[PDB]
Order: sequence, then C-alpha cells, then structure tokens
Amino acid sequence: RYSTWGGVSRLVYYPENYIDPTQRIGQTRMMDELLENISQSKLSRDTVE
Amino acid sequence: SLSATASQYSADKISRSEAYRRRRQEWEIQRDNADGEVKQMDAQLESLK
Amino acid sequence: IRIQQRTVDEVDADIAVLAESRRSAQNRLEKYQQLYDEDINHGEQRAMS
Amino acid sequence: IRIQQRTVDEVDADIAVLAESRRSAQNRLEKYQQLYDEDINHGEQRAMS
Repeated sequence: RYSTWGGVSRLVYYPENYIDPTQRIGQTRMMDELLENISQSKLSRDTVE
Repeated sequence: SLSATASQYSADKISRSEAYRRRRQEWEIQRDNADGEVKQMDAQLESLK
Repeated sequence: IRIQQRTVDEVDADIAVLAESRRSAQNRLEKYQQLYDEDINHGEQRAMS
Repeated sequence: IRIQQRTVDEVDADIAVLAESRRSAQNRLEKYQQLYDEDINHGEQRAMS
C-alpha cells in the first residue's frame, strides 16, 4: 500500500513526526509509574512535583 | 498483594477522571446545540417581521 | 379591514411565542456554558486525589 | 408588486434560517465523528491495562 510504504520510508528521514513523549520502546517501569501518577485531568504544579 | 491493591486504586482514579472528561465533552455539545437554537430563532424573527 | 387587522395581531402574537422560546433557549445556553467552564468542581477534585 | 416583493424576502429569510440550522447539524456531525474515531483515549487505555 502506498500509505504504509510511505510511512516506513519517511521514518528514517523524519522520525520526529512519530515521536510520542508518553510512549517509547524501552520505557522504564518507573516512567510508566510516573505517567500513571499524572494521568488525571487536574494537574497542579505541586501534584507534578 | 499490596501491588495489586495499589494498581486497582490507580485504575479507579484514572477511570473516574476520564469519565469526568467525557462528561464535559457532552456538555460542550449541549452548549453548542443551545447556541444554535438562539441563533436559529433570531433568524426566524427576521422572517416573522 | 377589520379582518386583516386581526391577521396583523396574530403575527404579533406569534412573535411573542418566539420570544418565549428564545428565552428558554438562552437559559439552556447559559446553564451548559457554566457547567462546561466550571468542569471539575472542588469536591470531585478532592475525591480523585 | 410591493407586497409580493415582501414574499420573496420572506422566503429569503427562511433560507437564512435553514443555513443556521445546518450549521448546528454540521457541528454535531463533526463532534460525534471525532469521538467515534478517537474511540478509547490514552487515559482510558492506561486504566484498563
């Protein structure tokens, strides 16, 4: 498919179009824990601290 | 066992949080529907006069 | 002339019907707008934390 | 001639009413389409796992 072929070919040249700051292959368990702790909708400055 | 209990508490927090978010999204549609009602009836007034 | 004057009075009464409809529609607009802006109140935020 | 000209203006106002009605209907179409496409968001997916 032209759509999927273009997706895998562009990844080498423009990976930044697919980087997600919340998920990444190799994410530590402690990072997954941090995401769970700030998954609410009301994030205070102190809550993130 | 403590790990399982903590996971269940965290899941409830995130589930309830997203429930409030979907609840707000429904409120947004209701607000937009009401805004259209007022605009529609103001156009009907021009026809009436 | 008297009959046609009553026709004018009827559309004036129909304008009053439209005014009452818009008054109720405006109330729905204000109520849902206030709910959407407030979003998650302090009680709900306290329970999640 | 003047009275019949007012009739033409009346159906023009009724066309304007339909335009406002379609604007609200189109907004409802986009809102529910976005909700259906989004389906399960990241927060809800995080809680289930």
